[PDB]
Amino acid sequence: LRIIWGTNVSIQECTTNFRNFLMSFKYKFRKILDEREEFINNTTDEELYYIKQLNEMRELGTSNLNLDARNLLAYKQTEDLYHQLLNYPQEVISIMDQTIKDCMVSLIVDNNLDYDLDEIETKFYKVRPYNVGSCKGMRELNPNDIDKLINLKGLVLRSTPVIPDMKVAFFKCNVCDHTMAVEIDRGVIQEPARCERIDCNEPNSMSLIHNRCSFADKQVIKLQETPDFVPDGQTPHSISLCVYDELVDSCRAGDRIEVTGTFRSIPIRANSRQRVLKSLYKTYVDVVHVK
Amino acid sequence: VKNSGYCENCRVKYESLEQHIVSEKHLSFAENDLNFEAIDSLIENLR
Amino acid sequence: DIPPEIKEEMIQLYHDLPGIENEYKLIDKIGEGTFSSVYKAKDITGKITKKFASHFWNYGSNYVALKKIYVTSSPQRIYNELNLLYIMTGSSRVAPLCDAKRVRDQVIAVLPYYPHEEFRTFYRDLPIKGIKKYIWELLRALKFVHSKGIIHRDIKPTNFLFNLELGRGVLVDFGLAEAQMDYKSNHEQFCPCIMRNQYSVNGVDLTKGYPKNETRRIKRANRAGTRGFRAPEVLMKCGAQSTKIDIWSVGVILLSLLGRRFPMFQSLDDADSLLELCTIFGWKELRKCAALHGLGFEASGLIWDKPNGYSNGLKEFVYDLLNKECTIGTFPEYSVAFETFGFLQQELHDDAYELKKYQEEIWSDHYWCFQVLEQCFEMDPQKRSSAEDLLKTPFFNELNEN
Amino acid sequence: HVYLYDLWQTWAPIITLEWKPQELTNLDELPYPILKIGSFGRCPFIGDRNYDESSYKRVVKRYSRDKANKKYALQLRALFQYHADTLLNTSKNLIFIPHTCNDSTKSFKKWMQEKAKNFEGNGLGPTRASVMSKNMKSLS
Ligand SMILES: Nc1ncnc2c1ncn2[C@@H]1O[C@H](COP(=O)(O)OP(=O)(O)OP(O)(O)=S)[C@@H](O)[C@H]1O
Ligand SMILES: [Mg+2]
Ligand SMILES: [Zn+2]
Ligand SMILES: [Zn+2]
Ligand SMILES: [Zn+2]
Repeated sequence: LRIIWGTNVSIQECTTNFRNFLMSFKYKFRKILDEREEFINNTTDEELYYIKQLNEMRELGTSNLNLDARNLLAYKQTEDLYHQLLNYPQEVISIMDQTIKDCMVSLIVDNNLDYDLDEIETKFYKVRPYNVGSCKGMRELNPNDIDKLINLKGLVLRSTPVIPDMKVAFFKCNVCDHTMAVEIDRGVIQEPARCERIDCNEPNSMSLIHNRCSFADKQVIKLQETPDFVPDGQTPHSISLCVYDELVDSCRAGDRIEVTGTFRSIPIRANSRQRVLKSLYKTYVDVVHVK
Repeated sequence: VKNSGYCENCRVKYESLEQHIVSEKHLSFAENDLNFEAIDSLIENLR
Repeated sequence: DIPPEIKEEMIQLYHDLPGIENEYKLIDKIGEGTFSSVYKAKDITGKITKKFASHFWNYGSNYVALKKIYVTSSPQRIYNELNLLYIMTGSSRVAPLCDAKRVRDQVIAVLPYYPHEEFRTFYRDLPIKGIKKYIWELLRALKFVHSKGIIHRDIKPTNFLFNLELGRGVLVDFGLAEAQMDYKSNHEQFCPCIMRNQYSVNGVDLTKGYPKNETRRIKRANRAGTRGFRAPEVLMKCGAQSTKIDIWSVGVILLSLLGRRFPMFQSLDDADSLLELCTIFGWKELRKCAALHGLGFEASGLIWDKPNGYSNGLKEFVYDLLNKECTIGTFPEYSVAFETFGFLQQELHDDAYELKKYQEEIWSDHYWCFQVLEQCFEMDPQKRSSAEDLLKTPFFNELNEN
Repeated sequence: HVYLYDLWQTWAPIITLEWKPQELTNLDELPYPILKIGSFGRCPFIGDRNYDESSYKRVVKRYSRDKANKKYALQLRALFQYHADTLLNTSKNLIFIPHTCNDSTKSFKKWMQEKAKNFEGNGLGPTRASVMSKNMKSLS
């Protein structure tokens, strides 16, 4: 039971379905799906595809699994998981990362391999779904497509320098030099209004130490749409993509790339002085995969 | 269809025994005699 | 006479195995299990009945038990069970492997049929001497298994099959039986618990609370076994496990008979079973047990009915398990539990002279029975007695007829 | 609370149970096993829940079950009375140790004292990783 509020996603069922897909998928499934059954060769299309990929990632030390979304359509149990991933990329991708970690731990333990489990457990594994449904361009997306996994295709024009995105805020006491380390939560950091030390309770003693905080890489990339379908009378469009923490500087200007990411919308403050947002939201893409 | 549980052979969880044993991976595992090798020593070691 | 739904199962076993139409005629299904369904069968042609005649119990006509191992079991686990059944043959208390047959994913283990009574039927009525015969046979089987040097993790009343009228039994299940490996490839190295090779401050305590988002892997130690018979060393994740734990599983059954309660421990979780062991013994005993395997125990704010409860001993425990029983009236008039109840009314203070010296017989028997019961129920793995020493204890002074 | 950890702090804590005070109410069901005794072979931790062994409706069951279960226990008694080894069974017939605690038979005779015409799944599981990500915990 216990599905997530606002989504069809259930953690237990989605985890079970994705694990079954990972343990029991062969590329002959997709070859059957694409009506290409006469290209099916028994040698490489009959091996578990993602088991081999997991083994290669374990041997190479990498952390990112490139999941072809259309593969989920080939498997029967994940026919719904495809729609769940497209509709709710955040929850489903988090569950997929957890499932990848469980799958690799199971591969090491169940087969009784020599590989150390300490560095596997402490490693953060990520999933990169790319081949999601390619249609609707970028301008045909409605507000109902916000926070959905979309696929754009275009040309890289420009890329801003590496922007530091604070993940942990490091405060320091102006009196007793005691420091707490606040964690960011949905883009908001709770600044302490009192030193947590029981010895001194000075109200505004705490000051943020900018250079001792924890930062992560963020980059904004200017992309020109080259959609498969172009409605009459429109001119080429430019969008802003956001790459995070490993995809920074992976795209250079002039590159023709197919990018899969979350279609997001953010309210833009009208002025830098007051806190007032504009009722017309600004749309962008959180990049999760670049091809 | 109350039979549900894990399968150490296929490493997949099933909701139904009569559909897991007829699934692709389980049939492929069963047809492969290399998996059932150490037991093959015993069948004729006793006989 | 056979219920209809089992006919499909047996015709499935006929169909799934093309070559079993002869050489085996299935009569019934003796017993089912989580990992297998065992089937009562007659032997069409007499290899394993004409052979293995020493192993068969000559109680009525002799039949054969074929263990149809469930399909979901891994090939290595099936091989493990079959191989360990193979290495230990020639013993009358092991139910050794007469035959085996593999077709595709189905494996049948053909072992001698041993007529047995389920524990839950005769546990309440067993006299103290019958409990003694039970424990003697169990300890003989465990002694052979431990001499062979493997841990039969799942020791439980169901996995020990005992015929009362012949009065002996056999240990049958081994699917979960782990094999011990050497201590080195006097409590300095066997149990600081160093195994997994992971044995090789300021501002943080890690004793008053646990981290909110933990970045450490939990210990991975074997937990195979059965609810309510897991030893303390297997309840707190401990590598370097030894045969000693099976000895603990001997006591619980010995505790089941004395008290007339079969489900001794509910054991819903490992923590739940560990807290169940806190109620009979005490928080301090469990913490001092944990301090041996390198682990720390901590519990507070809990309304335990007796702090350090049942300290007089497990004697007082069975006496309360019998008190509620002897006040409400749950025992029959032809009960055997009243002897134990009147003997604990001795141990706790709270012609016809076969009456008097059978009185002395059953009282000496009970007095030594609780001694073996507490040797089995010990927190320390090393200072716990082994099968040999447990069998040499003076409670079992009926081995002279050998 | 109950908290079992590794003093070396090398492994993750095995037991971390933390119950709020309102969860400690309703002593009929605790989140932890407080010792209970029970009767008729009950698991000590399990109580007589929705079971009143003092109810005659129950009593006419247990004594009567004991009447049909009488001589199986008599056979077993006579077979395991004198010698632990059963190879010397064949040989006044039955001896008993006297008692004074009331019984199922004594209870039923009491209920005729008091009521009758007078006043008063599969077994295996997948191998899951131990470390839970922050996002997965937030989704809970
Ligand atoms: N030789 C035998 N003769 C008679 N019954 C047997 C024999 N071997 C096993 N059984 C029965 O088999 C049933 C359970 O199968 P087991 O051999 O214990 O293996 P299992 O299926 O792994 O059981 P669990 O799950 O560990 S209790 C019990 O009820 C036993 O009585
Ligand atoms: Mg078993
Ligand atoms: Zn301060
Ligand atoms: Zn399978
Ligand atoms: Zn230990």
